[PDB]
Amino acid sequence: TTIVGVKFNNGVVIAADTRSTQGPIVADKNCAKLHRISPKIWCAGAGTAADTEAVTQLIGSNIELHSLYTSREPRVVSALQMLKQHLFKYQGHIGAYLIVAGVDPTGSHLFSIHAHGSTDVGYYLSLGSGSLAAMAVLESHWKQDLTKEEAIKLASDAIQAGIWNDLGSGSNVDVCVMEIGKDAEYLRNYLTPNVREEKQKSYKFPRGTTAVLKESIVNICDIQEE
Amino acid sequence: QFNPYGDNGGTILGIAGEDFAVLAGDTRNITDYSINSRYEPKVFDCGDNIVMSANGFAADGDALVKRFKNSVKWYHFDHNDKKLSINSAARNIQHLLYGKRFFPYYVHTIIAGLDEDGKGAVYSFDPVGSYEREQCRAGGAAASLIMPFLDNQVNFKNQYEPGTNGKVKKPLKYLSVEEVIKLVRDSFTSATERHIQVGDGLEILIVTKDGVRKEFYELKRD
Amino acid sequence: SDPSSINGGIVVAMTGKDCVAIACDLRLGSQSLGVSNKFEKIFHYGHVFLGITGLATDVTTLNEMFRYKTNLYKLKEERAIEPETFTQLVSSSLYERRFGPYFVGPVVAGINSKSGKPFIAGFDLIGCIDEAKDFIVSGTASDQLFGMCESLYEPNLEPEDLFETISQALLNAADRDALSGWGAVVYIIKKDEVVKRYLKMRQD
Amino acid sequence: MTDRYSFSLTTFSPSGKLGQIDYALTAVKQGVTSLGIKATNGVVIATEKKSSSPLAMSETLSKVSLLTPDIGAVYSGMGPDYRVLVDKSRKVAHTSYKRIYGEYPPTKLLVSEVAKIMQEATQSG
Amino acid sequence: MDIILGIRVQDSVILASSKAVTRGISVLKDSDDKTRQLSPHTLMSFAGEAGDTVQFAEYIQANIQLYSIREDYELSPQAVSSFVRQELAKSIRSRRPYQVNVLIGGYDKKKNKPELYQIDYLGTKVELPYGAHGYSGFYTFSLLDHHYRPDMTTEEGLDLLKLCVQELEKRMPMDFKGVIVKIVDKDGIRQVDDF
Amino acid sequence: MDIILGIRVQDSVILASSKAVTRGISVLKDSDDKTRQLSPHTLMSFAGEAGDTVQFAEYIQANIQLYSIREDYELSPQAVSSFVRQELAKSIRSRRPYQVNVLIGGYDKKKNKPELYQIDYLGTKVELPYGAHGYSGFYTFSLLDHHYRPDMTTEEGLDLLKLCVQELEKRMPMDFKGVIVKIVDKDGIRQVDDF
Amino acid sequence: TTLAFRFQGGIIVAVDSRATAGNWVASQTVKKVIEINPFLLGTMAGGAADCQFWETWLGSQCRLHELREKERISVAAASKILSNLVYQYKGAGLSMGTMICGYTRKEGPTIYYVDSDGTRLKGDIFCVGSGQTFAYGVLDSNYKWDLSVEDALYLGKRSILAAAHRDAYSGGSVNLYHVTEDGWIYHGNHDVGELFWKVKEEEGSFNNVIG
Amino acid sequence: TSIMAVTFKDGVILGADSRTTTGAYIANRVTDKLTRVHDKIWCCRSGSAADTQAIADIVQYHLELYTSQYGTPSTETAASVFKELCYENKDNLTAGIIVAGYDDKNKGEVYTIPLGGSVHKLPYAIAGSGSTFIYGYCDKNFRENMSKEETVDFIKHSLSQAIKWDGSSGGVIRMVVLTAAGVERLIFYPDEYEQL
Amino acid sequence: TSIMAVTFKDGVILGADSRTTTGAYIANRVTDKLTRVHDKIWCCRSGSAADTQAIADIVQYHLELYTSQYGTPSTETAASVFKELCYENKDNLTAGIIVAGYDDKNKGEVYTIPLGGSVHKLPYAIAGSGSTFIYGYCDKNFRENMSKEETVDFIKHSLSQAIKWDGSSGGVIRMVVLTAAGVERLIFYPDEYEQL
Amino acid sequence: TQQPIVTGTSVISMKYDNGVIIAADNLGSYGSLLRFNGVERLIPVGDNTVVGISGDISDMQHIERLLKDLVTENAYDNPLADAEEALEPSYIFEYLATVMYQRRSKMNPLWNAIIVAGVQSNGDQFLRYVNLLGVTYSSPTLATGFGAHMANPLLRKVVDRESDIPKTTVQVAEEAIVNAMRVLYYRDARSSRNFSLAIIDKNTGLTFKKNLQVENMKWDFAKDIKGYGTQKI
Ligand SMILES: [Mg+2]
Ligand SMILES: [Mg+2]
Ligand SMILES: [Mg+2]
Ligand SMILES: [Mg+2]
Ligand SMILES: [Mg+2]
Repeated sequence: TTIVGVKFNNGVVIAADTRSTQGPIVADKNCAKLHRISPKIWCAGAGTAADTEAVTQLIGSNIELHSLYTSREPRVVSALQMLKQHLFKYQGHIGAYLIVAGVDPTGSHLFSIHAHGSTDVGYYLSLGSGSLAAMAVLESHWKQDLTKEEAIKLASDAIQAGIWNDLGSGSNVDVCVMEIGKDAEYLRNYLTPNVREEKQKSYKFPRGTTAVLKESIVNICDIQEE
Repeated sequence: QFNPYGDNGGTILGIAGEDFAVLAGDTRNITDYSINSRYEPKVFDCGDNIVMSANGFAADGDALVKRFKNSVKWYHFDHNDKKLSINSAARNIQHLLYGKRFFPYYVHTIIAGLDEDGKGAVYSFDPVGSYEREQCRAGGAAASLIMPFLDNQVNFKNQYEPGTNGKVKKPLKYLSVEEVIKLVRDSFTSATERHIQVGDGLEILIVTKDGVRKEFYELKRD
Repeated sequence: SDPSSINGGIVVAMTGKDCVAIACDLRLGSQSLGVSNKFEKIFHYGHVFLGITGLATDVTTLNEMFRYKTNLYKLKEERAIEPETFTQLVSSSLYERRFGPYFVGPVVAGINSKSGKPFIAGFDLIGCIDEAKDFIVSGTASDQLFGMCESLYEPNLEPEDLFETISQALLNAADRDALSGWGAVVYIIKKDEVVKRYLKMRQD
Repeated sequence: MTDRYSFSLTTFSPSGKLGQIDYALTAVKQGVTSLGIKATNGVVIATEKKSSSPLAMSETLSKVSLLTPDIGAVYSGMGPDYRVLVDKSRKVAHTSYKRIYGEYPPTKLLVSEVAKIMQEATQSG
Repeated sequence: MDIILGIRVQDSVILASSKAVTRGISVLKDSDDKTRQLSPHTLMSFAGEAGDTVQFAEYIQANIQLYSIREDYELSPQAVSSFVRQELAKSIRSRRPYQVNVLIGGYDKKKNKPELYQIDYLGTKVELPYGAHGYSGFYTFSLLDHHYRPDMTTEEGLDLLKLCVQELEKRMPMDFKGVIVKIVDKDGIRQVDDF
Repeated sequence: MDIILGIRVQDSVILASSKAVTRGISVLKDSDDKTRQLSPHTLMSFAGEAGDTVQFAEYIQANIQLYSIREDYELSPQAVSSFVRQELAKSIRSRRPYQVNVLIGGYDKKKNKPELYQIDYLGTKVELPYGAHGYSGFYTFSLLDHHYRPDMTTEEGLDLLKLCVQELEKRMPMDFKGVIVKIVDKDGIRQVDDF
Repeated sequence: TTLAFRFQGGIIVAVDSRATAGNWVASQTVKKVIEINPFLLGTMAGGAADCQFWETWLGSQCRLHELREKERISVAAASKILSNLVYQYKGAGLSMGTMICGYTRKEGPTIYYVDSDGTRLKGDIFCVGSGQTFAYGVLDSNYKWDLSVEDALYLGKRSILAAAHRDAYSGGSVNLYHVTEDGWIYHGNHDVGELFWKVKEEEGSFNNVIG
Repeated sequence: TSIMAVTFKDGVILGADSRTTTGAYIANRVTDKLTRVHDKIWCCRSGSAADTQAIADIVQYHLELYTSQYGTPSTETAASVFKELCYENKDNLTAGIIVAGYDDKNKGEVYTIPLGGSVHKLPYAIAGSGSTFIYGYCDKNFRENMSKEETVDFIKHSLSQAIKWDGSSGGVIRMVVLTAAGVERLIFYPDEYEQL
Repeated sequence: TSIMAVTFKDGVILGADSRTTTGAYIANRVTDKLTRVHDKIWCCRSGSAADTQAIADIVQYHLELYTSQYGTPSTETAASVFKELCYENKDNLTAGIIVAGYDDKNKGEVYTIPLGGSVHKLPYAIAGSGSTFIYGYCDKNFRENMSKEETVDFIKHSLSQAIKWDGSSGGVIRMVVLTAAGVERLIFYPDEYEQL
Repeated sequence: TQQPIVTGTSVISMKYDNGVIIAADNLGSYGSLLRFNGVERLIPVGDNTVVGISGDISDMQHIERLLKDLVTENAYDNPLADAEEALEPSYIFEYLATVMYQRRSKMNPLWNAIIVAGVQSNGDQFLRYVNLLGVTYSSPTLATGFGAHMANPLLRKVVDRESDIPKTTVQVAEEAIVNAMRVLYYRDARSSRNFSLAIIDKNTGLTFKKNLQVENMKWDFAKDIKGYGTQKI
């Protein structure tokens, strides 16, 4: 997994690769790792995948209830504070490692959070097995006062470094852009540098190839009338 | 504590045809989640129309191949330039491997060539030297992804003649070198998609009575 | 010792044109010992199909649990649960046992009765949803299944071509796994008919 | 302390009336009028914002409330009782449905949960 | 304890259970009956950890007898076996699990069929024509796979059983001191007292 | 392996040894002879670790046969037992020790007496009227302590032995498949082929 | 699963053909009978390499014996050369369970079970491997000294089939051999998949299995 | 980690490096280890980042609630709340905290709370892995009642040496000055402090 | 243990504390850790007392035999013999040795040989458990080409701080001065160095 | 079997159109203590080869003495020692690889990772890696330790495959290498600012640069970073 977050002029961008693995095996070639805590607060997770999803949904749910209760749009510091207190309580047993990015009435924000419950602030971050490849790129090209276009470019280049150099990362680049005073734009499959080449041969079988003992119609309907 | 072994990934595939043999392997070399090299050749021409690959721990693999090539050279010196037949090479490699029975070469070895009647031959070895002649053998990381495919598409296992519903097996037709290469490439393309240690390049060595030819193909690099 | 490979077994699901298939072996063993050749690992709740591999006691327990929950769902909602909704229910139910989990690899297959879209999904033992379009695999021969499926699969197969593809994927995968085989079932699922076929295979 | 009112405060009278429920309905009768109309392609709900004093900023008092993105509520009777029911209704839409099924509940089922909460206040201690 | 076998023939279920009880170094008993009658047409044999086997079996028996009195009705073997399975599945995630394996042989008076259920300590349930627990299946299943027919008589079932016990007595290292055999059919439960 | 017993009566030594050979899960053999003739009037039975038992016994036999040829003389049972003890004492501080326990039954033609020596794998030697190795003594010694007399006949010795083997067959958990019995007296060594 | 038994007509040797690494079936076409020479057979169980390497080495020692002594080596002596060799390595981690099978003038048909912990046993029936208990059941209840060569071959084939069916780690195909005084005779490779259905129909066994 | 706090004539100054490591990887090179628990009561954190952030947030909560009820808390009081958390949860925490604050009655004060949850009032304190290398330097160069500029130099020179020798310490040197005048943040970059 | 060696204009000076401990017990409070391997080649020892005494005695033997055959050995040569012993026997030794010597061509030289048996030529070196606390101090206060008296003070002040903080270090401060003039032993007592 | 005591971190290298570049910092760490600051870890062998070594420093000094003895021995009875029979990079590498694998096979490794950089007689670039296990491989870019994770990704953007080598100049290559050394200084806790760099060119020969420093460091943004989440002042 490679995930990055990059602050720019008037907002923040996050990106992720799309390979999910089971050990050394690729289970899903086009996983969507960019999750929504709230409309303008997005995050991406490394570590135990069920924990990152579960913890995202739980805090996303409580954030929505909080927002309804207070009649205010959700803040990134609230997502952060609730995540870290939940994770700290479980002493690292919930293996959630997240980059959290968003905009709110207070401004644009970028945070990382570690499974034991520590958090960090920054202008650019990376996470996952490809985090060192990505950070090499971010440390080479990042500057103060990036434009939106430069930030999307930098973030996706950082993911590409993970895709090509980290075996844990692969396939496509997903991006989400959160500019102040605008809707967040989720760019699914923003880059597509890994189409499977056409195979040499069709493996479609002649019908009747497979040996069969019994056929029956399965009753998927409920109890019939009359 | 010092671990004298490592794992360098890689996958290899040997198929024996009627009058040819192919030995293929990806060219990627890895440790853990890093790529060491996108092109580090793994299948070698060992002389006397024999090709060899020793997959797993690369230091042991290189040591073995390098000892075997040496054994071919000394066979020539000691036996008046007599050509080393594939069966004799196989037996010799067993002794190289078993000589380190209590500190094994951590590799899965495959050799390919022609037997003494000009028929294609593939031999497969375990790390400590048990071996057998086989028609078809994948080795290394993606072996478990590739073998069942080959069972189905070379030996036609579980394929019956349409209309006979399970009474007549699909007959084992004889494969050309062009057909075998297609299966090899599709095998490595699938393995590349589904196994993180397989990619970058495919290098195939084809053995015939005319000698050893080399083919190379790009694989996805992620 | 490893609970998810004591009993053995495999499940695979695939999407085609206006259809889905889900298949499983029939073996139940205690390690090397084959115990039963009639242990079906695919269950259905209305028109949603659930395959479960792993520890057999948990396979049984989870089927009984989802039958329970989908029955109460139906009484309250006054309609059968859909594949997307069921998938979330499976995920929730598994994660609720985060620190004492069921040792299973579930697979969901079905067609949304409103939109007509074919749907499949897979999970790890702790609820993480794998939502591939093409195919989902699970069990002790999952590596072999990924191999077969990756090479044999192409998109938009008609129901009776999909049958041959998934059958061959399961059969040849099972034959390279000691703890899988001893028979097999294949469900072909369309929007209004579902057909179930038992396959003939080697019994070793 | 400890709540030592563990007995019902609503009980059947000799004629079969549940006094407290009738009296609750009487409080609703005094309430400001609210209504709803169902159309083929939508529903409308409306009420009067009767402000207590002109110094009150009446937009800060919401009589019509979002419960889920597709469900809304209006009331007649005691405003404070309504406000806490809305808080509970929003929460139960999540705890007993969205966290289980990954989607918001259908209208009738959320109504069913709100109704259950109100029923329990009619029998609990 | 050790060996428990079951076989379902045409019209009855036969359960065979070893008699030995061993406390480490000595054989304490050579006449132990490793079974409980759960209802007039349902029998359960059991094997596993000392103490837990009998505690579990008697607890199940008490519950089925209670159901029978409350409803004035005998539960089907299938229903009894599902109840037993749930209890073992419940126990495997307990503080200290019942380590007990069982066979349930019953005659279903409604369907007029004998039924044999095999349940291990994890709560793994299977309905079988013949079954065993532990190492017993390793020695006997190849004989049963060979000779078994679904239409056998009770006597043919017993003869196939003698052949199974003889193979166990030949190849098993432990002396289990023979078996007690019981038959479950439409008339209830009886013991075969010469084996 | 498992049970080896010995008893010295008036004019002979009787050695009884179990027949079973077990490789973990299966009984591979039920007719194994766990003994070697070291000389015409000396017999050694043995039990312990697989492979080592027979290797040790045959090595001892080879050495005694060599001595017999070199000197044209048969070593006394006492001398043979001391040689055997030294070899086992030597082995216990080796790189990989012989884990082998033995009984040596011999008739001394010079003193006209039967003699029984018990030697364990450490090289612990004792001359006894009756002896055993492993757990065999735990079941049999109380019977031998009760009934044994130094003036018993060979037949009385065999009857006391039957009583010992019967107690073992009752209380021991392992099925050792009966015993092979051999008698050592002034006329040499013979096997009792009905026990 | 491997077995060998003595009978009136010599020795039957029957083996399955599966090799596994964990749950992964590495091969369905392994040769578990190693042809030591034209008169001697050895079976492969435990370590494949250990069995292969040392039993072909055994063939070399047998050949040298017959050059130096101008006489066929006895099965007793051949088995003891192997058992003494593996005993030298005891503790080092050799893994081997084998039947050394032969038929000579002086001995008749003879089988020795040889083991990596140094055990050497002469016997009439042996069964070794992960499915050994299943093979023993069929074998014990049908064995007779007076079996015809044809029925002996079948019994051996049927015993391996029983193991291949029940034991997860046994299967593939059955290899058969008949050992006579004039040498061993190969009796073919028999796919267990095809064999199982054929035996089910003709014999009426495996009623539990739907076919 | 290299952290320190030094009392001087007008109050107290806290100092820290900005490096946090995961093994040999620098996970963050611009960390802020100087945290506010009240207007003029700050702390430096060392040990588990999760533990010290959790503790700091809880103390900030306690002091905010203290302030609401009883007015401005003393530095001693802040240290006592830290201590309570560190001492009662010593089995589950890896926290080394220095508490520094300014009063008008008491002036600058420094309390160190090491691993076991003991408390020690000191004229100055040093902690973190990098502190081991400057015990000699700090002992020889610290005087009481230094000026603001002398104190800034003492801290800069001290942490410069800690950073030089300790691989776990590095980045920028951050400082927080606490006086009657208010609260001043300082930052010093590698090119300044490396060549001292 | 606290040991150091410092080159200055006229040669080199070695310094050491005098404490050796068995756990918390001071087994010897007046140890001599400065050992002669040749007339003007000395070493300071740290690590296992058995190992470093054994090594030192073997090196003294090699250099005595070197001298007999080839004349006076260089300081580099002495360090090379130490290195050979420490490197080839790294599995069985726990030795940290500083080698200091005086030549007329080369003047004062200092070589440190840490645990693994590597060699490093330095203007000055510090080692032993107590050395950790004076890395900052020594780095800030060492100059090249100091006088004898400045060097004696530098060593005295340095080891004074090491002794103050390290429980394993203590007792008297011993020094050995190596110049063209000859060999001078110095000793400084607690009452002198404690109040620096 | 041992454990490394005094260690050196990354060595990084790449091929360009006429030669190879290799670089390594001047630090010798003692665990987390940055003990020794003037350690040279690039050792030139003759005028056509540079061997860069990471890992255990005592073992590096031993390898250093083996290479220096190689040159001595090759010149014995060799009138063409400074011409056709001089040491090639390929000879020096194979010798080291032989020693490394032998040592691991005696369960007594030289605890190092080694990159041999040079130019062969025929002008061909030589770049190959060997480590404590005896594992060897070649690539247009090579790096050890941390460098493998952070430098390779950057260097591979310049030279991604064999065909990129003729297109890459010594100036683009050197600048990529120097940038990678800056990134490692930012992100590796066992790195130092000071480093050595060596260029072996088939025309200009061996250039060996000592006492280079990482420069143009971006730290300014640090001033705006406050707290770890909610904090303000
Ligand atoms: Mg990748
Ligand atoms: Mg099988
Ligand atoms: Mg004794
Ligand atoms: Mg021999
Ligand atoms: Mg002291």
